[PDB]
Amino acid sequence: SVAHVALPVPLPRTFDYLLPEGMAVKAGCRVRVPFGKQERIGIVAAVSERSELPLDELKPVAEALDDEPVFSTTVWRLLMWAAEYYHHPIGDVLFHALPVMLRQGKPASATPLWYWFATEQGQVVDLNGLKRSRKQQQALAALRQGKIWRHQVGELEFNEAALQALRGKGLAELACEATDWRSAYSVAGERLRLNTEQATAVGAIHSAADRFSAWLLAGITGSGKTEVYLSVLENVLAQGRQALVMVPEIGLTPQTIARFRQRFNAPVEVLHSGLNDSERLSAWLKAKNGEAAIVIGTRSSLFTPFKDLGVIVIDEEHDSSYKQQEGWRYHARDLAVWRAHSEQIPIILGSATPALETLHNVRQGKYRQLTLSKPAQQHVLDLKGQPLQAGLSPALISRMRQHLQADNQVILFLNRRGFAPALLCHDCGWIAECPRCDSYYTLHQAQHHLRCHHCDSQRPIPRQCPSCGSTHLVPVGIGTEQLEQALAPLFPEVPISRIDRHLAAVHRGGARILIGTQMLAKGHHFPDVTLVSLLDVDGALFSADFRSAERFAQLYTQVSGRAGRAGKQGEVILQTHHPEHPLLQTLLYKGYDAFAEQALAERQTMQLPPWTSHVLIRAEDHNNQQAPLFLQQLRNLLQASPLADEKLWVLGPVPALRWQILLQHPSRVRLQHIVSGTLALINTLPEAWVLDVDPIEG
Ligand SMILES: Nc1ncnc2c1ncn2[C@@H]1O[C@H](COP(=O)(O)OP(=O)(O)O)[C@@H](O)[C@H]1O
Ligand SMILES: [Zn+2]
Ligand SMILES: [Zn+2]
Repeated sequence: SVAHVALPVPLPRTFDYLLPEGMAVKAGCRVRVPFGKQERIGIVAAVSERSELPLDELKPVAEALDDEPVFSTTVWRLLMWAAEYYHHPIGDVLFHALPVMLRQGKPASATPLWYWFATEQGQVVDLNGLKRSRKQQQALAALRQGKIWRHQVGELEFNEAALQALRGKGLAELACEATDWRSAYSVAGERLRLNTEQATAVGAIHSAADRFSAWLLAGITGSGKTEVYLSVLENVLAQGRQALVMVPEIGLTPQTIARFRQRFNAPVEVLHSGLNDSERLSAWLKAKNGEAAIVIGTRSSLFTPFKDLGVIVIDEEHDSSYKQQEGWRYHARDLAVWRAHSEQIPIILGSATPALETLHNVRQGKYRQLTLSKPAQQHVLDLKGQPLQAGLSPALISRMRQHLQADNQVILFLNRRGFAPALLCHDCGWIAECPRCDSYYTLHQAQHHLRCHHCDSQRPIPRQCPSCGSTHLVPVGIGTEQLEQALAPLFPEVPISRIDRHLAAVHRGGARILIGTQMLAKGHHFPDVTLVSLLDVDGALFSADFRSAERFAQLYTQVSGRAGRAGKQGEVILQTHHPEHPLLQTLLYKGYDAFAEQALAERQTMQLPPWTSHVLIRAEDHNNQQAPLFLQQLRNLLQASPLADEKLWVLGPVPALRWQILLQHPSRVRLQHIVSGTLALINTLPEAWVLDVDPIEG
């Protein structure tokens, strides 16, 4: 009688409509409803016999677009929970989970694809006639060889006009075409690749395959993590169940795709960024109907429906790209784990450098670890008192030339762009710390001051180091200053190129300097690189962002096993003003896992994630000012709201690395409800504003 309908609007509620008699429609189905004078597509959240709004103002539902729900029960429950946890409007959440074509109210069914083909006559006709009809002979000559899809005519030189003219002469016609892989699926033969550790990992996952279990597959690069994924998948597909494989945004390489395609005598569906809406819907349907054995995709592939999902694999579990930074700011990994729990299936998280969140979860009961085991010389250069050219010390340049004149490649790594730096003395290594809290000052040269972020303290930029008297105070964490402009005159006629995602000149080998700011794609290798230098180690060690050391440790550990693998002797050089920094020392001589153990214990002392939960609230006001006051009002509304516990820790209005406030709490659930209540009632009108649960900051 009454349908509670969700719309793709920035409002956290459902609009009511009347259900005319005869119109069958459950929750999870799409509807066409009136909205003002115009018309809108919506989703039925709930169907009640009851009454909610003024009954007379209730307009009826214009059309029921789906007979059956477009989300499954567990996926539906997942999205309901995600909306509650991320505090994002239920309508936007639900519509974001659907393909574009289904958002627009089109049928949830596979569109037929049509082709032109040469008729019986067109195959034999004297090619002496069309020799005066312009494009039609070219159109038919192509048709002689094979069919031509309609969505490909635009890539050719003859058009639909040339083809429809052949149609009228009876020489071309239009037709379209109509699938069970489980029968005739060969589990492959005993072929016996797996080693001891690999087989144990496969066995352990197999022995618990009929329930939920979150596994961390922790192994260094080359240990054969992918090989375990492939074997696990074989078992799952042997049960006639489907699989989802998630990779980072840059992970869908032709080599990776070919690897999966060749291993499985079963359909593999790849959700890459080049697909159009039809192709995406087609893939969505193939998965929903159980026709796709394996789906490979990136962050959004999490929302794909499955007739019978049997396993989830997330490769490069630590990658940032699993966190959506625009609109609905969900984390694909967490939601995937949630999805695995509700469906009661295994999820396998794979990384050579697992997130601290993940290692914490393993240390506690949450995840189970399966480990895989099975040279590169490293130098630490002291920048203190060194005359730099392009941020490069004499010692590094000396090593660089010895690699370049040997006709080899060199990679330099930097700290992206836009990040706000710390300030230190180039001569004695003094760092600007806040006097109140032991926290590094963030340098704001555009604002002419140093600002604390753990507390809120103002201090002007010193002209000289107060410790040693030197004027050579430098900003650390700046690499956007077009390094090539200084590298070209330092390295004459040597080609300079950027890695960050035509550039097949890298595969040519020879003397070359490569510049990167982010971690490299899986399988994507640089065999001609024999020297890797990590510039601005200080930017990572003295950042206001508490996760910078983690990201650096990951970057360092990745690139530590890519300096010309097996073939040539690789060299890793790090430049820093503090060579004997304890954290850095642990990383360099003990490895990532030991860094992680120490970093994790320091997170506990400082009461930081993953030991606590975080929620950010950002604001962007043109007014540069007043906006902090809006957050000041929101701070006070957050104070006395039921649930104080003298555990809730709120950072007052502090500018970002744009303004923000920070909420911290030992309990994830409690912090959710504190935000739930404070957002339920909002007092002053918002003109300035986003909400970020579990922020990765970067
Ligand atoms: N046991 C193996 N079988 C096949 N290929 C392997 C094996 N070990 C390593 N490789 C190759 O080395 C690269 C990285 O190893 P991979 O098996 O993907 O493990 P990981 O996922 O830990 O990097 C891949 O490109 C892969 O082709
Ligand atoms: Zn401070
Ligand atoms: Zn000094």
